[PDB]
Amino acid sequence: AQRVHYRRHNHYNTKSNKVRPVRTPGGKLTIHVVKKKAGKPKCADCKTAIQGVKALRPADNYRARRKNRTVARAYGGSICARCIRERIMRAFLFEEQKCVRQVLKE
Amino acid sequence: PKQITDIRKFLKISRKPDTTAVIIMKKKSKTKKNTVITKLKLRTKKYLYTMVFADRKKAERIENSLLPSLKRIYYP
Amino acid sequence: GRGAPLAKVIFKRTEKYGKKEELIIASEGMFTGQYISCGTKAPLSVGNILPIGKMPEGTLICNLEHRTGNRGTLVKASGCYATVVGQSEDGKKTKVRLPSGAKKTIDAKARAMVGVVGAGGRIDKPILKAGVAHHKYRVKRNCWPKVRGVAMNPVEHPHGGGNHQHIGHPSTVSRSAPAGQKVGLIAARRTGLLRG
Amino acid sequence: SRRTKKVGLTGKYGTRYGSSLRKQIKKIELMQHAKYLCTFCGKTATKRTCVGIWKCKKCKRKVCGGAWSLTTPAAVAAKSTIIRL
Amino acid sequence: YLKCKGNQFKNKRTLIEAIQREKNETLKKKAIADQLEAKRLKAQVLRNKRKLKKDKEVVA
RNA sequence: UCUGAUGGAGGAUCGAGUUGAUACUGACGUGCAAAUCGUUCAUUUCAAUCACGUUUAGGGGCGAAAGACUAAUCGAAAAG
RNA sequence: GAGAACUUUGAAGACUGAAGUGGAGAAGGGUUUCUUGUCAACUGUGAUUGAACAAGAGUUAGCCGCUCCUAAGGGAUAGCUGAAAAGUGUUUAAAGGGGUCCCCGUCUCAAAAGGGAAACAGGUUGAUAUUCCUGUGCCAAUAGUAUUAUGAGUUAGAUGGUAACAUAUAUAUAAAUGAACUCCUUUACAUAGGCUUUACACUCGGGGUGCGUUUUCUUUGCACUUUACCUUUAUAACAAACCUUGGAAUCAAUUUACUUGGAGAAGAGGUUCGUUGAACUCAAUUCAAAAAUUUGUUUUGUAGCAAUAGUAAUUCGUAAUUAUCCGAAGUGGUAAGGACUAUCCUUGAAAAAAGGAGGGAACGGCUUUGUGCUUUGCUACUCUUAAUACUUGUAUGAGCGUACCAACAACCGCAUCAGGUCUCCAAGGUUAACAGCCUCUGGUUAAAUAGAAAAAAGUAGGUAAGGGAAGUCGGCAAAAUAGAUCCGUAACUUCGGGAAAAGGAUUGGCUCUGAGGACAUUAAUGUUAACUCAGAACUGAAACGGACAAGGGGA
RNA sequence: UUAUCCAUUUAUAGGGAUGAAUU
Ligand SMILES: [Mg+2]
Ligand SMILES: [Mg+2]
Ligand SMILES: [Mg+2]
Ligand SMILES: [Mg+2]
Ligand SMILES: [Mg+2]
Ligand SMILES: [Mg+2]
Ligand SMILES: [Mg+2]
Ligand SMILES: [Mg+2]
Ligand SMILES: [Mg+2]
Ligand SMILES: [Mg+2]
Ligand SMILES: [Mg+2]
Ligand SMILES: [Mg+2]
Ligand SMILES: [Mg+2]
Ligand SMILES: [Mg+2]
Ligand SMILES: [Mg+2]
Ligand SMILES: [Mg+2]
Ligand SMILES: [Mg+2]
Ligand SMILES: [Mg+2]
Ligand SMILES: [Mg+2]
Ligand SMILES: [Mg+2]
Ligand SMILES: [Mg+2]
Ligand SMILES: [Mg+2]
Ligand SMILES: [Mg+2]
Ligand SMILES: [Mg+2]
Ligand SMILES: [Mg+2]
Ligand SMILES: [Mg+2]
Ligand SMILES: [Mg+2]
Ligand SMILES: [Mg+2]
Ligand SMILES: [Mg+2]
Ligand SMILES: [Mg+2]
Ligand SMILES: [Mg+2]
Ligand SMILES: [Mg+2]
Ligand SMILES: [Mg+2]
Ligand SMILES: [Mg+2]
Ligand SMILES: [Mg+2]
Ligand SMILES: [Mg+2]
Ligand SMILES: [Mg+2]
Ligand SMILES: [Zn+2]
Ligand SMILES: [Zn+2]
Repeated sequence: AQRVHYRRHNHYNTKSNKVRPVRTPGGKLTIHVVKKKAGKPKCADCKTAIQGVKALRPADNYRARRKNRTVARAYGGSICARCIRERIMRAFLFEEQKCVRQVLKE
Repeated sequence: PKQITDIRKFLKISRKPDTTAVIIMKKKSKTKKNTVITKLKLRTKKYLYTMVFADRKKAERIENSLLPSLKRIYYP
Repeated sequence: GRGAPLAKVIFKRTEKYGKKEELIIASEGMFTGQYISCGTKAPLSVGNILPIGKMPEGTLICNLEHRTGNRGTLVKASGCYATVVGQSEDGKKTKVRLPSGAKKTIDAKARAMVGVVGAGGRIDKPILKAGVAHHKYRVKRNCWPKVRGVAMNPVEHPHGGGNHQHIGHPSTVSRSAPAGQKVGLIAARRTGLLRG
Repeated sequence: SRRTKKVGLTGKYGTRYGSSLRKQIKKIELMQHAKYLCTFCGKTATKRTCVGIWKCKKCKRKVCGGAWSLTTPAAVAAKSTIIRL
Repeated sequence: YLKCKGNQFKNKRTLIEAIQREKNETLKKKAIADQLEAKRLKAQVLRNKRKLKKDKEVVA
């Protein structure tokens, strides 16, 4: 079988220097360096993954499309939908209770 | 490179100010005989554009009506 | 390094638009999503922070200041608490009982938390392995293991030397001895098994 | 079948350390690895995550508690005292 | 499902035989219980029609 | 309380690499070598093992402790 | 060649045996590299050889690295101490800055394995190559003015879906206003265990081409039959999470293990991320029906890159032409991802940098009395990407490394020393096995010497009748045992062990019998695999873990 | 209480009665 060697400067097996062999048209095996995964963006309240956005390293995030980084609601791609529902209910119902308490002063 | 499957879009690209060459490739099919498959390729600044023609007659028409200032290159 | 847990608590800025962060030793019973109140008029409840002069007798407290405005020094290790044991006639002074059993009088305007320090009772598990103690002090400081002075040469220790591994000396030394000499039992009022 | 007569959970320790130390370890670790009722949501799904932190697998609240159990008696007594007032 | 998780059947053929036997028996029990229930229900109409036949005469 | 399966704990057990050095008191002892060679031994999920970087300087440092180690030099280094 | 055991060529016989004297790097060395010449000394025997001696050559980058960020830490500034030399480092600095008039808040160095804009394939030299050549791509930056084109909005800022969410395809998905201030996310993280998917690797059978054996046999043995980055690559498939409808005990769903539900389960129908990168008739092609969205098949294409390159063949001439490059499976070595379970008096970095949101400052233009606020018309103006022209200092891509060795004679050990010295790749048979033994690709046949003879004595080994520790301080040394399957195992005990206790039987080859799945026509028929396990007959100089590998036991 | 010593902070209101908060 054919054996391979590192083509780039790093010769150690770190997490940023992962490898994948590949077959070429000239008939030989060669090495190619693999990009690291990227964590998923997360909700600001319950720390759960936000639906509708891509997980990209910030270099690839910088040059990505505009619609791939956001959602169309009151808090977009920063707070999930369950949390927004509960926030709206809290706001309206607590204002109603405060206003009920205000009148009863007399 | 990119592929095009709309003839009108292909002819629109050919007339633009920075299209400088066409490639013509002729090649027998792998199934049978008398099957001159042809691809036509436009060299613009950014990409090659390739259109595939199964019909030698329609293809042969296409580059006849192609504007004279494009250099022509014959690979086969 | 520490055995007791920490609560991360967020207050709202009052001089300006913004938020601020605090780190506080957590008392047993606190939970995420709880509101605690700090001030001279806050209600008496577990986790609130109050001046010690507004607490009745018998209240269990932790995270106490021995001087006002000190930001807290006294009762801090896991499972520890103090007791309010006396309020002065004219205010200005409060008497407490400390975990070691000592009694102290404090300024009556000093602050403390109601309740006991969490994660208490962790010295009831036998350690049982040298590796467990290796992992315990690995994150504290370099103080483990310990060679005993009777197993050295005389150059390194007052106990060192000899043909039979003994001390040869009274092992209770005085409070005034110099630094290289205070090595056995320091200023011992008494030795032997305690019987009361 | 029943695989062990006496030692139960401490059979991972083999024959080391002496029998009485293994007995105390068994008593402590029976409490350490159990499940506790979450008073907030009703399910019995609270388990220890670190030496003082307890967490509910369903509703995901975190409660500060004891070292080997969720409550120690000394805190319960003081809470009852305050609530009585 | 719980039977198979407990190591009762070492083979596919044995499982098929066992489920067939159980199916026949649980069909037979239904076929006896349903007919008893129906026959028992029928005699409730005579008992509840002779009541009105008597009461249309004496009770008034 | 007993029987069968499932499951994968532990400073658990053999063992090649790696890290070491029990015996022959083997060879060599004008050596291949100012500590090597052969066979035989101990150790491998943990108080594990390596590499770079960095801190501690001589009556001082560092030591799971042998007066050990600190550039073939240590019951007090080396240069003048 | 004056002169060949140790220079070169051909033929033999052999070794390394992927844990290699095979490939590629770091520390260290510094021209040892290449071509030519060549022998005074050296190359512990010879030497025409050489890492020796002499002359001349050879190292090419926007994409590989440094250079940037911060870490354990180092040096400094204010102040303080000291005769100074020095020690320490906000211990009450009127410092450091950034934001356009305000607020924040010391400076600097320290990683060629941590963080981090961007590249691939083929060819080429005596000596360099992801750097040169050919072709195809990507990333970052690019003043002001004016014109011309690309799209969008308003007659002051666009829409669709019940919802989870979706929408700009212009050569190119570039534009969906948004100030002060504020809040989050990525960068960004331990260990153990099994389950699963996909690429690389290995193997079995068809088709083509070339080669080999051929006294006998052989529809036969070997070789080739290839396809990179990039196009948000489109689309398929799958583990998860969420939405609509629905309304659960005779509890259901479901994993190897598990896990989950009136805080809304099963069933039915949808949305998204991740993996992967032409899968799926995927795209064009209507033969005819359904539209002012359908059938077998229209037939093409290795989806573009792409055959024009690479490989194996047959050619004709002193650069020339042709034909192949395609059909179905299995095994589980290596790497990465996924959803999970469990452990800790152990809970397993930071910064540069990038993104999302809350809030609502300001604002339709061109000249139109005055002193930025007072008077008349048009309801073209506001963004966005590309190109051109002029004014501007000369309006793309800095500087440094790159040859070779890496021990086998290029490093350290006084040396061309059996020593020491960090990382990645890893074939076939036997087998539990990356062990031992034999082999293919690649590498070698060399060691400060050779020929003959063959006694004492030595060193590294192999046997020995009868006895069996009588030898010796002492069973020192050596023998005996050992793999796997099936039986059987005491005292004692902290009940976990002791335990492979002790002990007994079996094992080759050949010919057969039985057991364990998947799929499609309907219980009946048909196709189709992988590897283990259990029995029987026969057979041989009674042998069979046949070599290798591999516990002596007890009181 | 003014010398002297200690502590806290961005030296940020003179004493008594688990939504959001800024122009
Ligand atoms: Mg989106
Ligand atoms: Mg000693
Ligand atoms: Mg002394
Ligand atoms: Mg003693
Ligand atoms: Mg004495
Ligand atoms: Mg072990
Ligand atoms: Mg000797
Ligand atoms: Mg040795
Ligand atoms: Mg001694
Ligand atoms: Mg020689
Ligand atoms: Mg060999
Ligand atoms: Mg060998
Ligand atoms: Mg081997
Ligand atoms: Mg040379
Ligand atoms: Mg030469
Ligand atoms: Mg010589
Ligand atoms: Mg020279
Ligand atoms: Mg350069
Ligand atoms: Mg680079
Ligand atoms: Mg630092
Ligand atoms: Mg730096
Ligand atoms: Mg790096
Ligand atoms: Mg070279
Ligand atoms: Mg190169
Ligand atoms: Mg392709
Ligand atoms: Mg090189
Ligand atoms: Mg030297
Ligand atoms: Mg030598
Ligand atoms: Mg050497
Ligand atoms: Mg001999
Ligand atoms: Mg013999
Ligand atoms: Mg004999
Ligand atoms: Mg004797
Ligand atoms: Mg004798
Ligand atoms: Mg003796
Ligand atoms: Mg022996
Ligand atoms: Mg025994
Ligand atoms: Zn949320
Ligand atoms: Zn709960």
